[PDB]
Amino acid sequence: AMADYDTYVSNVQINNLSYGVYTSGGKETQFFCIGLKHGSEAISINAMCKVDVYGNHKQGFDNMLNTAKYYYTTGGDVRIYYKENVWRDPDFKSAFSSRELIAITTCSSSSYCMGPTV
Amino acid sequence: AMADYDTYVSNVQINNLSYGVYTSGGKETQFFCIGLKHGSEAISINAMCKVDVYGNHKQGFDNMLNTAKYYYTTGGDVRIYYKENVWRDPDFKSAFSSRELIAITTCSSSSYCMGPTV
Amino acid sequence: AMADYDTYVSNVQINNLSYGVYTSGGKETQFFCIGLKHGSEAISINAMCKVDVYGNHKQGFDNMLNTAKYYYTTGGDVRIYYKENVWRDPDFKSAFSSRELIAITTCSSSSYCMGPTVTN
Amino acid sequence: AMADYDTYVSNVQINNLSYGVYTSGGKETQFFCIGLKHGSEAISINAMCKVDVYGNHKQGFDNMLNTAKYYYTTGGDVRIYYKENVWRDPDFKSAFSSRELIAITTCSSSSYCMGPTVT
Amino acid sequence: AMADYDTYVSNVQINNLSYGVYTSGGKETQFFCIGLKHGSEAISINAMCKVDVYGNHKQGFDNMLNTAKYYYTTGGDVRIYYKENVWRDPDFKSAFSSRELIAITTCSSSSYCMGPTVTNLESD
Ligand SMILES: O=C(CO)N[C@H]1[C@H]([C@H](O)[C@H](O)CO)O[C@@](O[C@H]2[C@@H](O)[C@@H](CO)O[C@@H](O[C@H]3[C@H](O)[C@@H](O)[C@@H](O)O[C@@H]3CO)[C@@H]2O)(C(=O)O)C[C@@H]1O
Ligand SMILES: O=C(CO)N[C@H]1[C@H]([C@H](O)[C@H](O)CO)O[C@@](O[C@H]2[C@@H](O)[C@@H](CO)O[C@@H](O[C@H]3[C@H](O)[C@@H](O)[C@@H](O)O[C@@H]3CO)[C@@H]2O)(C(=O)O)C[C@@H]1O
Ligand SMILES: O=C(CO)N[C@H]1[C@H]([C@H](O)[C@H](O)CO)O[C@@](O)(C(=O)O)C[C@@H]1O
Ligand SMILES: O=C(CO)N[C@H]1[C@H]([C@H](O)[C@H](O)CO)O[C@@](O)(C(=O)O)C[C@@H]1O
Repeated sequence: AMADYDTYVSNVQINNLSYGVYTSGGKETQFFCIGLKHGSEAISINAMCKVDVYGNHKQGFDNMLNTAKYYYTTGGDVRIYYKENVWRDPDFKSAFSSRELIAITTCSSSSYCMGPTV
Repeated sequence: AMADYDTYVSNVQINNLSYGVYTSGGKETQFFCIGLKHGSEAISINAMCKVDVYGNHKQGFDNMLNTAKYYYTTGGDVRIYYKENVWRDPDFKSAFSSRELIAITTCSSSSYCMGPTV
Repeated sequence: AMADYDTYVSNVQINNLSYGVYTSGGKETQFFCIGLKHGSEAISINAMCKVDVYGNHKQGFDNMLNTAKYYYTTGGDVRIYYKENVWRDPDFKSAFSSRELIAITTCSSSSYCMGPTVTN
Repeated sequence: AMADYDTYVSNVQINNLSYGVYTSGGKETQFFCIGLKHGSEAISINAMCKVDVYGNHKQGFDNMLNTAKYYYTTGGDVRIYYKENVWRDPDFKSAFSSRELIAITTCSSSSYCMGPTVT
Repeated sequence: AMADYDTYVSNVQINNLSYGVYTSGGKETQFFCIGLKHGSEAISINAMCKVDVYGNHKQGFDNMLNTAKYYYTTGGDVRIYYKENVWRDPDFKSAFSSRELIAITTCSSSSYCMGPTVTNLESD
């Protein structure tokens, strides 16, 4: 199976964004975080972030930000692939999330979104 | 004829998108994939991907991604040029596709799309 | 708490935007500034800027600019994190403010915007 | 006159777009090409292209691509400046065009588009 | 005052746009130019341009271009800051403009635009 693709939430919408600059662990960073909803259904797995110079995958900062902004605009249904327990700066984790954003795929129906499933 | 332009599907719409980050073969990659339909019906040649650091043509990652996102937004009729049997990571090809995305051109009628045909 | 995240204004709208190029302190700069409203409420904390080659955080100029431009388009409610007393160029500070823009987050309700809320 | 601004078509609309990656003449390239509307015909005429690593002007690939995509989206009237007899890869010329895209300007009326004119 | 911010036109709309490539002085350049109107009126100062590798401020080509395109799309009211007598190739000036685009700011009402204004009637 694809490494780091085992943990996802499907058929969600990106209903909030954050983008900022921040000194973390003595380094200058950019970060963004997405906030999720699932229609009217309460979702607790509701925030995932990406940092330009930290994380399991530093690549794709701008492209992932632009992709997240796109789905915030459309309100379309997506699947979010993420990794738990990544961010080690405790101030950041408490403010935003511990989760790293890995991938965003679209859902064309209540069952199907692109990408691997477990 | 133009090398790598002999294999295409016409009058399709990009009805799904994936963008992600992924370690493949020891390298840190970005990828995106496009999902297709043929008007009202499915097409089983229905996914094609591009990878920033692997493939026959590594250039144009951002421009191809932006172009794919554009036609996902418009739902316009397009022709997709692609190359067979490119992606060799078995987990990636199982989840997404073996095909490398080469070009996207528009169709201005049910019988005409820009670019070369066989 | 997150350094430089203790000062913010919530549930505002970006109702004006400036982008330009400018020589400041002997250096060629780009800058942008956002202007804020909060409905019809009188606000005084109403402008914040980012400069490509000066500031506490020089990274993220383009991304912050495009983010600011997006919310100017939507008119949606946002929270603005900023830092006081950054820009020293007297002409620039007089035209805009001294404040450096640190982050922009969205507000999905009257009571929620993303990001930390703890203060000093 | 401005060099490479002598040849143009005015008050046209872009009705097709192509973007791809392609090996030409031993080099990896990106290209895009625009097609122009002719009456109610589906088939475009007067296609023009730009290539990232070849041409008289290699700069501005991404900006020109995004400009062309913009006017394809709006369908607005534009003036297109181009150069004839540029692309020499026979396969590319046959599939797309020999013309290199130089500039795109808007037309605010049937009688005015920005940029220089020739008589 | 802010250097290069003393000449501007306020409450205009960007109603035309040009982008192109051009060889000048042995350098390959990009440029763009904006055309302006003041509501239903034509104005005197109605065009200004930016060039990626010439001018008083070479930085910010892409960000200025994107910003100009945005306001051409929205048709919103803006203030344009510009500098006179920058482009001194007469065939470019005849074709497009002699003025260099310095900044674009918004006008949220007919009475307010963001950005510096001159000190007084004589710009002392
Ligand atoms: O074989 C390949 C491998 O690259 N490409 C050909 C491609 C594929 O065989 C199909 O897309 C697979 O479903 O088919 C091409 O020709 C198509 C195309 O012209 C489409 C346009 O809508 O029509 C397909 O014909 C339809 C037909 O019009 C329908 O009436 C009905 O008969 O079903 C067929 C199948 O959909 C043509 O087959 C293509 O360009 O997509 C040629 C490619 O060389
Ligand atoms: O205001 C602008 C807008 O572009 N630019 C000015 C720039 C910024 O205000 C700062 O870089 C933001 O952090 O400040 C310039 O001036 C500086 C510079 O002269 C340095 C020299 O070391 O001093 C900075 O002032 C120091 C001060 O001397 C110390 O006492 C210190 O502890 O406080 C300040 C910084 O807070 C001056 O601000 C610059 O060149 O960087 C001028 C720019 O025009
Ligand atoms: O399939 C993918 C997707 O990124 N990448 C594979 C990659 C591509 O399939 C190949 O490079 C494309 O030509 O092949 C590898 O053998 C390699 O070049 O190291 C392994 C790598 O995992
Ligand atoms: O036609 C194309 C399309 O990229 N490129 C050709 C390229 C262009 O036509 C030429 O560079 C345009 O000025 O000419 C070549 O002779 C070359 O410069 O090596 C061959 C190359 O295949």
